[PDB]
Amino acid sequence: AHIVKIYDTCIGCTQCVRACPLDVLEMVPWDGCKASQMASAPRTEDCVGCKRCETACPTDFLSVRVYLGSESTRSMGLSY
Amino acid sequence: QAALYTHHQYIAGFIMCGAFAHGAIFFIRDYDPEQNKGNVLARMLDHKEALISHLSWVSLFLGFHTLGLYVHN
Amino acid sequence: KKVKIAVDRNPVETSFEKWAKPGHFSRTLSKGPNTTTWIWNLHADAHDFDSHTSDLEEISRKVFSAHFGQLGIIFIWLSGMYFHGARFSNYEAWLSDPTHIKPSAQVVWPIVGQEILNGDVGGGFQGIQITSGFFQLWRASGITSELQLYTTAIGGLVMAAAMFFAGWFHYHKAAPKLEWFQNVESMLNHHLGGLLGLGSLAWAGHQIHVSLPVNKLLDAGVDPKEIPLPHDLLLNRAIMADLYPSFAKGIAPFFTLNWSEYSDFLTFKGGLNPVTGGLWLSDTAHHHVAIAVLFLVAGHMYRTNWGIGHSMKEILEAHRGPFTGEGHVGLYEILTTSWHAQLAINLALFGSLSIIVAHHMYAMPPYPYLATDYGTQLSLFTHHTWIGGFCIVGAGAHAAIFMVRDYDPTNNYNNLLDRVIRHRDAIISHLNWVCIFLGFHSFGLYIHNDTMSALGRPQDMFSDTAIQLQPVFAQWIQNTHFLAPQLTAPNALAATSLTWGGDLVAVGGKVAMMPISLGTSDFMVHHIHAFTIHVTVLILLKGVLFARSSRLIPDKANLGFRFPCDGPGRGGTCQVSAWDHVFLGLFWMYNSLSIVIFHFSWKMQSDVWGTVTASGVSHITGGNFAQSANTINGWLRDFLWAQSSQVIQSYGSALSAYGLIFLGAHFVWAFSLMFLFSGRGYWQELIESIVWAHNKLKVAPAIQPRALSITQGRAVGVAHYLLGGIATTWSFFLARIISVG
Amino acid sequence: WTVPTLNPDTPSPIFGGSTGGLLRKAQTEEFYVITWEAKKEQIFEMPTGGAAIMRQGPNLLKFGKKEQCLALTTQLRNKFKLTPCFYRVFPDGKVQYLHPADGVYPEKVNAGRVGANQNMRRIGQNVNPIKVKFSGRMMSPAEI
Amino acid sequence: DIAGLTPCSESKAYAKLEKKELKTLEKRLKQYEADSAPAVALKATMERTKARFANYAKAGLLCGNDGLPHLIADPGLALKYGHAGEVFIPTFGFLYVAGYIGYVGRQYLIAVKGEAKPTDKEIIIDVPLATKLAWQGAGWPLAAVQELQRGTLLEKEENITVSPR
Amino acid sequence: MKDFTTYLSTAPVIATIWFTFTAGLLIEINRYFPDPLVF
Amino acid sequence: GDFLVHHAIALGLHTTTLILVKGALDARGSKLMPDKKDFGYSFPCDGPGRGGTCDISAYDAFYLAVFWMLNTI
Amino acid sequence: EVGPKRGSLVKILRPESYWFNQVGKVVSVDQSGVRYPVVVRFENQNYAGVTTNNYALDEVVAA
Ligand code: CLA
Ligand code: CLA
Ligand code: CLA
Ligand code: CLA
Ligand code: CLA
Ligand code: CLA
Ligand code: CLA
Ligand code: CLA
Ligand SMILES: CC1=C(/C=C/C(C)=C/C=C\C(C)=C\C=C\C=C(C)\C=C\C=C(C)\C=C\C2=C(C)CCCC2(C)C)C(C)(C)CCC1
Ligand code: SF4
Ligand code: SF4
Ligand code: SF4
Repeated sequence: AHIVKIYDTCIGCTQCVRACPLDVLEMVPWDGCKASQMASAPRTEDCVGCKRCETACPTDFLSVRVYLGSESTRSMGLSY
Repeated sequence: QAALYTHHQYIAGFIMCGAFAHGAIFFIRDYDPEQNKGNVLARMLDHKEALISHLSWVSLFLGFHTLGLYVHN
Repeated sequence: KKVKIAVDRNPVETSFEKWAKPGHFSRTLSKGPNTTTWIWNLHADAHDFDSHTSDLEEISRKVFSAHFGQLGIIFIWLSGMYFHGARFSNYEAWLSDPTHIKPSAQVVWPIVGQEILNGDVGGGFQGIQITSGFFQLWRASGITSELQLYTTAIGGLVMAAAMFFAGWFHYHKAAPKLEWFQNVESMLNHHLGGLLGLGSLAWAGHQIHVSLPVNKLLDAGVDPKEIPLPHDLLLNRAIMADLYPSFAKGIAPFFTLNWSEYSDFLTFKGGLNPVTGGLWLSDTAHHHVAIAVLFLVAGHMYRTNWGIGHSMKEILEAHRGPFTGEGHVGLYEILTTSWHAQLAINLALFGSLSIIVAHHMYAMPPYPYLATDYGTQLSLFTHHTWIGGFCIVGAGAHAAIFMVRDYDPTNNYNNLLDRVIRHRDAIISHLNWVCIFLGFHSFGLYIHNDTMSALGRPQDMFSDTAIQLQPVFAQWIQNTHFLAPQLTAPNALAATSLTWGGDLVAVGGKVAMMPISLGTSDFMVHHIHAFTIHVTVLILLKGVLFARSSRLIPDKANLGFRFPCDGPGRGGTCQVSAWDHVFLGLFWMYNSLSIVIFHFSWKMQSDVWGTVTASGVSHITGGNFAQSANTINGWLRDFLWAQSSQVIQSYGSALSAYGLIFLGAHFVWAFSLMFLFSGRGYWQELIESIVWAHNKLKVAPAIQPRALSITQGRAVGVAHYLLGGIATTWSFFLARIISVG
Repeated sequence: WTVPTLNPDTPSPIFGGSTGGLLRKAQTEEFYVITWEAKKEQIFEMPTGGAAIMRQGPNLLKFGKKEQCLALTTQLRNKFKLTPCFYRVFPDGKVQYLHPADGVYPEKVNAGRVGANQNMRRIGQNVNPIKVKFSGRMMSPAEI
Repeated sequence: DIAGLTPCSESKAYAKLEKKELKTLEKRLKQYEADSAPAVALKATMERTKARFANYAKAGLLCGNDGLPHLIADPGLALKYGHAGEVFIPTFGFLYVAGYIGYVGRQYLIAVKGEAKPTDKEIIIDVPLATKLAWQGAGWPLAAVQELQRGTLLEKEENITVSPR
Repeated sequence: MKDFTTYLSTAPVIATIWFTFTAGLLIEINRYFPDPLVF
Repeated sequence: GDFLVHHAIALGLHTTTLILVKGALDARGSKLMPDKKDFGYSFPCDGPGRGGTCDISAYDAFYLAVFWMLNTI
Repeated sequence: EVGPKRGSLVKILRPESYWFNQVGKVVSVDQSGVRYPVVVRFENQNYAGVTTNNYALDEVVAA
C-alpha cells in the first residue's frame, strides 16, 4: 500500500479531503492552526496514489505527501 | 579495425553513463551532509547551479555555432 | 416555427481598447501574466469560444465572424495566386507549348546567391517550377492572357475586403440571433439549392460559353491571340453556331424538350481527350448541368415557412427499430445546440471527400495537359490525401470534445449514443482484435517474404511467381467497369477512366493514362492500408467512447477533455484524456497516409508514368513494383534509396532548395523526439539553474520562466514530428518527380 | 448515530445494462454496493457508462471498485444534493460499511476521530535516507 | 604558408573552380537570347562570381588542396601573417554587438522592475524607454566595466533563491 | 489612437517590426556588399 | 572537416555531461521537488501538480542522457 | 505585538520553501501559540500558483 503522511504545516483548509477520489483522508480536531482542524489518513489501504491531495494542498511546501509503496488490487485501481 | 573501435567506444559510452548514474545513486542513498560538512563534496552541491548553468552555456554555444557553420556550408 | 432574419443591432462597439489588453476573452487570462505559461495559454484558448462564455448566441456570432475572416484569408491567397500567374509567370508562353515548357509562377530576388533557384523552366523564363496545377486550371477555364488573371486577382482582393467587412458588420453592427443559426432546415435548403446548385449551374454556363469554344480552338491548333475573346463568343451567335451547330437554334430546344439537339456540346464521351490528355470539357459541362439540376431539386426538401417540406426532427424520430431502442431521439437537439458535434460530422465527411477528390483526380484527369505533368499529379494527390487525413483526425477530436462538454445524459436515456457508450467495451475489444489480426496478416507477409528472400528461398515468398495472393474482387470490378460501355452503359462512348482497361492515351510522348494492373504486391499494400486505417480508427474511437469515464478513471469527464493525466496512481494514468488519443491518432494517421502516398508514387512511376517509344512503353522505374514491393528491403532499396538520388545530388542546380529542405525536415522531425521522449520536470529544474545564473547578473525576467506543460510538450512534439516527416516526403517527392518526370 | 446495515432487497435504478459492469472479481474477491435515497425519479449518469434513472426512494447499485462508488457519491451530492453511503461486500456475505465511516462526511471535522499518519514536523525536518538504510525493507525517511 | 596551405592567388584548384563556375553559368546562358531578362541576370551572376573570386584572392586568404579558402583562428598566426580579418576583428565585432544587445535588455529589465506591474511592461514593450536605452547602449563596455568595478553588476548570494541541497 | 499604439507596442508586433528592420538591414548590406567573407 | 566534427563531439560530450551532472546534483532535491531524496533514486513522477513533474527523478536524467550518449558515439 | 510588523518586508528562511531567500510582505501575525503565525504574501507565484504562505517567527527575518 502507498504511504500517505500529514505534516504540521497543515492549515486545515480541507481541500485535500474534498479532492480525494477514494475517501482516504479526513479531518480531525487540532490546536496548531486557526482552523482548529488537521488532515488525517486512516484509510491508506484504499489509496491509489493519484496525488490529487498534493495538487489541492496550498501550503509551501505541501502538508500531505504520497509515497508510492507496495502495489495491490486496491492500490492499482483494478476493477477485475 | 572498424568493428573494434566502434565496439569499444559504445562500451565506453555506456560505462560512462553508468558512472554518473551511480554518482546520483550515491548522492541519494549514501551521502551524509553531517559527515561531509564543509569538504569539497558538500561545496559541489553548494554551487551546483553555477555548474549546471555553465554546462548549459557551453553546450548552447557549441550547438549553435556547429549547427550554424554546417547549415552555412 | 417561423424562419426569419433575427438580428441584434450594435451589440459590440468597434474599438481598439481590447487590443491593448491581451487575454481579455478569458476570465483567468485577463488578470495578466505572472509566468511564461500564460503566454502559451493566451494562444491555446484564443479560438476556444465555448470556453470563454456559456452563451450559445455569443459563440455562434464569433464562429460566423471567424468564418468570414477565414474566407477573406482564402480570397487573399487566391488573389495572390492569380497575381503571381499574371506578373511573375510564363503562362502565356506555356500556352503555346504546354508539353515542353515547365509551369512556373515564382521568381526569387538576386540576393545572397539564391538566384540559382530561378531555373530554366522554358519559354525564355527563369523561375521555380510550380506543382499546384494553376496553369492547367486556367487553361481549362479559357484564360489566354495575363490581363484576365490580373483582373481576377483584383476581384479576389475586392472579395477579400467584402469578407472582412461582412465579418466586422456581423459582429459589431448586425449580429444574428441564436434562433437564426438554429434554422438547419432553411440553411440546408439554401446550401443544397442556392450554393451548390446555382454554383454548378453558373460554372456550367461559363464552361458552355467560354471554356468549350476557347479550348476547342486551342486543341484545334489556333494561336491564343487569334482565338476570339469570351465576350465576343458570348455576344454573337455566328461564332458559337460555327463551333457548335446547336447554338443556331438558341435556347429553343431547351424549352421544347429537344435536349438531344444539344449533343454537340453536352456529351457522354468518357475516356480522355487524345490531344490534351484530360477529360472532355463537353462531358464536364454536361456533368455540371446535371449536378446543378440534382442539387436544385435536393434544395426543396426541408420545411421552412410553408406546409410543404420535411422536418428533420420528425424524420429522425420516425426511424426506430427493435434492435436500437429509442433511436435518433435527441439527435436533432444535439446537432442544433452543439457546434462541436457538427464540426465532428463535417470534418469527417470533409476529409473523406478530400481523399475521394485525390483518387478521382489522378484517375480521371479533368484538366488539359495535367496527366502528363507527373509533378502536378503526384503533388495534388499527396496534398489532398494529407488534408483529408488531418480533417479526419480533427473530426475524432471534436467528437471527443462534444462527448466531454456538450453531452447530457438526461437527453440520451436509451438512444443510439447511450447504447454505444453502454457497449463501448465490446466495440473497442473487437476493434482491437481485428487490428491485431490485420497487423499480423499484413506485416507478417512482408516479414515472411524478407526472411524467405534472405534465406535463399524465393519459391516460398508471397509473390506472383511463388505463392500468390491475387485481388480477384478488384480485378473483377475492373473488368466490369471496362466492359460497362457495351452492356450497362449504352449511351457512354467510353469508360469513366482508362485504369480499368483498354488502350493507353499519350500526350507529347508521355503516357497520360494507361490501365493499372493489380497483383500480389497491390493486395499486400491494400491490406497494409486497411490495417493502418483500422488502428487510427481504434485510437480515435477509443478516445471518443472513453472520454467521459472508463474502468480506470470513473470521473474522467470531470477532468475535462484536455488534461495531462490523473497522477502516477493506479499503476500510472499517463495520457488518459481524449486529447492524448487525438495526439496518438495524429501519428497513426501520418503513418497510414505516408504508406499510402509511397504506394501511389511507386505504382505510378512503375506501371503508369513513362515515355512512349517505337512499339513499347518505357516506365520511369522500369516496372519493378510487382517484383520488389513484396518485401521491406525492396521498399527501402528500390523506392527509398534509389529514388532519393535526385534530392541528395540536387545541390548546385535549381532544385538544390529541395535538398536543403530535405535536410531541414530531417532536423525538425528529430527535434520532435526531444519533446516526445522527455518530461517537463527535468526542464523545469534546468530552467531553475538558468534562472539562478540570471539572478546572479540581475537579468531575471519578471515573468517567471516555466517549462512547457505536459500537454504543450506533447503538442509541440507531434507538431514537429508531422512537419518534419511530411516536409521530408514533400522534398523527396517534388525533387524526384521534377528531375525525372 | 449507528452503523447502517445493508438491505439486499433494495430496488435498483432503471438501467438497461452495459458491458462496463461487474467482472469475475465480484464473484471471487469482493465488490461494492452503494445505496441512497432519492426525492424523485431522475436521470443520472452511471460511472461505468450510460444513463440510468434513479427511482423515488431507496436505490442500490453494485460496482467493481470503491472509486466508482465515490464518484457516484460525488455526483449525487453535488448535483441532486443527496446523501449516499456504500459498503464493501465479500463473496462469503460479509458487509463492511465504508463511507461516511463515522456517519459524518470527512470534509467536515467530527468529534471522536483519532488522527492517523500525522508527522509532528515539516518536510524539511525529515532525515536523510542514509539514516534509514539497512532497515527491514525499502523505507522512506517520512515513515519514521 | 600556415599549415602547409597556399595563397588563393596562386592555387591552381582555386582558378580551376572559378573556371568551372563560370563555365556552368556560361553553359546555362548559351540557351537564351542576348538582350533578355535571363541573359542579363546570368551575366550579372557571372560578374558577381568574378568579383567574388578576385576579392577573395585580393584579401590574402589561404586555400587548401581543394581550392577553397581556409580561415585562421589563432590570434598569433593571424596577426603575424595578416589574417586578422578572418577570425579576430569579426570576433570583437560580434562581442560588441552581442554585449550591446545584452546590456540594453538588462537595462530595460532593471528600469521596468521598479514599476507597479513589471510583467505588463514585459509583454507590452515601452517603446520610448526601449528606444532611449537602445541609443544609450553605445557605451556598453565602459558602463559594464564601471558596474563591475563598483560591485553593482552582481547580486549577493543571500538574495538569490537556491534548492534545499 | 492611444489604444492602437499600445497594441502596436505589444511583444509580437514589436518583434515583427524589429525583425523586419534587422532582416532588411542585413539584406541591404549583403545587396550593396555582395559575398562578404572576411573583413 | 575534422575541426567541425571535433566540435560536434565536444557538443555531445558537454551535453551528455550536463544531463548526467544535473541529474546527479538535483538528485537530492530542487525547487520543484524539495524532498526528492525521500522518494529514492527511481520513481515515476510527483504527479501533475505544481505545473507537472514528468521525468523529475535522477533515473529520468540518466534516461535522457543515454540518448545523448548514443548520439555522441 | 509578537512577530514582525504588519505590512513590513521579510526574507524567508525556510529551505524547502519556494520563496527561500526572497522578500515578501507581511499580512498578519497570529497572537496565539500556533507553529506558523506569520502570513507572508509574495509578488511571484510558486509552481502551484499560490502567492501566500505561513511561516514561524524564526523562519522570517526583517530584510
Ligand atoms: C560494474 C557495472 C555495474 C554494476 C555492478 C551495476 C549495479 C547496479 N546498478 Mg547499474 N549501470 C551500469 C553499471 C553497473 N551497474 C551501467 C554501465 C549503466 C548504464 C547502462 C547503469 C545504469 C543503471 C541505472 C539507471 C540503474 C542502475 C541500477 C543498479 C543496481 C540494481 C539494478 C539491477 O542491477 O537490477 C537488474 C538489472 C536489469 C534486469 C537490467 C535489465 C536488462 C537490460 C535493459 C539489458 C537488456 C539488453 C537486451 C535484452 C539485449 C537483447 C538484444 C538481442 C535480443 C537482439 C545495482 C547495484 C539501478 C538502481 O540503482 O536502483 C535504484 C538503476 O536504476 N544502473
Ligand atoms: C535533432 C534533435 C535535437 C536537437 C536539435 C536538440 C537540441 C538541443 N538539446 Mg536535445 N535531445 C534530443 C534531440 C535533440 N536535441 C532527444 C531525442 C533527446 C532525448 C529525449 C534529447 C534530450 C536532451 C536533454 C535532456 C537536453 C537536451 C539539450 C539540448 C540543447 C543543447 C544546447 C545546444 O546545443 O544549443 C544549440 C541549439 C539548438 C541546436 C537548437 C536549434 C536552433 C534552431 C535551429 C535555430 C532557430 C531557427 C530559426 C532562427 C527560427 C525558426 C523558428 C520558426 C518557427 C520561425 C539543444 C537545444 C540540453 C539543454 O537543454 O541544454 C541546456 C538538455 O539538457 N536534449
Ligand atoms: C479594425 C476593425 C476592428 C476593430 C477595432 C475590432 C475590435 C474588437 N473586436 Mg473585431 N472584427 C473585425 C474588426 C474589428 N474588430 C473583423 C474584420 C472581424 C471579422 C473577422 C471581426 C470579428 C470579431 C470577433 C468574432 C470578435 C471580435 C472581437 C473584438 C474586440 C476584442 C478582440 C480584439 O480586437 O483583439 C485583437 C485580435 C486580433 C488582432 C486577432 C486578429 C486575427 C485576424 C482576424 C486574423 C489574422 C490572420 C493571419 C494574418 C494569418 C495567420 C498566419 C500567421 C503566420 C500570421 C474588439 C473591441 C471579439 C470580442 O468582442 O470579444 C468578446 C470577438 O470575439 N471581432
Ligand atoms: C443561396 C443562399 C446562401 C448561399 C449562397 C450561402 C453561402 C455560404 N454560406 Mg450561408 N446561410 C444561408 C444561405 C446561403 N449561404 C441561410 C439562409 C442561412 C441561415 C439559415 C445561412 C447560414 C450560414 C452560416 C451560419 C454559415 C454560412 C456559411 C456560408 C459560406 C460557406 C463557405 C463555403 O465553403 O462556401 C464557399 C465560399 C464562397 C462561394 C465565397 C463566395 C461568397 C459569396 C459572397 C456568396 C455568398 C452569398 C450569400 C447568400 C451572401 C449574400 C447576402 C448579401 C446580403 C451579401 C458560403 C459562402 C458559413 C460562413 O459564415 O461563411 C462566412 C457559416 O458559418 N451560412
Ligand atoms: C447560370 C448559367 C447561364 C447563364 C448566365 C447563361 C446566359 C446566356 N445564355 Mg446559356 N445555357 C446555360 C446556362 C447559362 N446561360 C446552360 C446550362 C445551357 C445548356 C442547356 C445553356 C445553353 C445556351 C444556348 C444554346 C444559348 C445560350 C445563350 C445565352 C445568352 C442569351 C440567353 C438568351 O437567349 O436569352 C435569355 C434572356 C434572359 C436571360 C433575360 C435577361 C435578363 C436581363 C439581364 C434583365 C436586366 C434588367 C435590368 C433592369 C436592365 C436595366 C439596365 C440598367 C443599367 C438600366 C446568355 C448570355 C444563347 C447564346 O449565347 O447565343 C449564342 C444561346 O443560343 N445558352
Ligand atoms: C474546421 C477545422 C477546425 C476548427 C474550427 C477547430 C477548432 C478548435 N479546435 Mg481543432 N482540430 C482540427 C480542426 C479544427 N479545429 C484538426 C484538423 C485537428 C487535428 C490536428 C484538430 C485537433 C484539435 C485538438 C487536439 C484540440 C483542438 C482544439 C480546438 C478549439 C480551440 C482552438 C485552438 O485550437 O486553439 C488555438 C489554435 C492554435 C494555437 C493553432 C496552433 C498552430 C499550429 C500548431 C501550427 C501548425 C503548423 C503550421 C501548419 C506550419 C507553419 C510553419 C511554421 C514554421 C510557422 C477550437 C474550437 C483544442 C480544444 O478543443 O481545446 C480544449 C484541442 O486541444 N483541435
Ligand atoms: C503473420 C503472417 C504470416 C503468415 C500468413 C505466414 C504463413 C506461412 N509461413 Mg511464415 N513467418 C512469418 C509470418 C507469416 N507466415 C513471420 C513474421 C516470420 C518471421 C518470424 C515467418 C517465418 C517463417 C518461416 C521460417 C517459415 C514460414 C513458413 C510459412 C508457411 C507455412 C507455415 C505453417 O505451416 O505453419 C502452420 C500454421 C498453423 C498451425 C496455424 C494455421 C492458422 C489457422 C488456419 C488459423 C485458424 C483460424 C480459424 C479460421 C478460426 C476458426 C474459428 C471457428 C470457425 C472454429 C505459411 C504459408 C514456412 C515456409 O517456408 O513456407 C513454405 C517456413 O519455414 N514462415
Ligand atoms: C584559445 C587558446 C589558444 C591556443 C590553443 C593557442 C595556441 C598557440 N598560440 Mg596563441 N593566443 C591566444 C590563444 C591561444 N593560442 C590568445 C587569446 C592570444 C591573445 C593574447 C594569443 C596570442 C598569441 C601570440 C602573440 C602568439 C600565439 C602563438 C601560438 C602558437 C604557439 C605558442 C603556444 O603554444 O603557446 C601559447 C600562446 C601564448 C602563451 C601567447 C604568447 C605566445 C608565446 C609566448 C609563444 C610565442 C613565441 C614564438 C613566437 C613561438 C614560435 C617560434 C617560431 C615558430 C616562430 C600556438 C599554436 C605564437 C605563434 O605561433 O605565433 C604565430 C604567437 O606568437 N598566440
Ligand atoms: C597533455 C598530456 C599529458 C597530461 C595529461 C593530463 C594531466 C590529463 C588528464 C586527465 C583527467 C583529469 C581526466 C579525467 C576524467 C574524468 C572523467 C572521465 C569524469 C567524470 C566523472 C566523475 C568525476 C564522477 C563523480 C561522482 C559523482 C557524480 C558523485 C560522487 C561520486 C562520483 C565520484 C561517482 C601528459 C604529459 C601526461 C602526456 C601527454 C599528453
Ligand atoms: S493520492 Fe489520491 S487516493 Fe491517495 S490520499 Fe491523495 S487524493 Fe486520496
Ligand atoms: S490540503 Fe494541505 S493544508 Fe489543506 S487540509 Fe489537506 S493537508 Fe492540510
Ligand atoms: S509522468 Fe507526467 S503524465 Fe505521467 S502520471 Fe506523472 S505527471 Fe502525469
